[PDB]
Amino acid sequence: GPGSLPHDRMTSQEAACFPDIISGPQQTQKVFLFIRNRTLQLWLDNPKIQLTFEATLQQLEAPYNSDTVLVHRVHSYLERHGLINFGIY
Repeated sequence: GPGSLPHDRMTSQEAACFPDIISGPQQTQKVFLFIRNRTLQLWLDNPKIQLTFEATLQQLEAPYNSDTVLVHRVHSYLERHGLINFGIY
């Protein structure tokens, strides 16, 4: 339901892949959440073509585009778990 993937809280599936983030300072949790939310919004605005890591990074404003390792992790997590890029190859 509405609680499953809220904009303002990390989930347990995310916790398994980001234990360092969910355990850590709140402001870095907010960075994670912004990246996740924007990546999903980019995908769902155009779910008929592949959303790549590079395209995501180019569409994130500063300062979110600065931590390229974190953006890559979020994008990889979302794609590997099927939340982006289903059916578009």
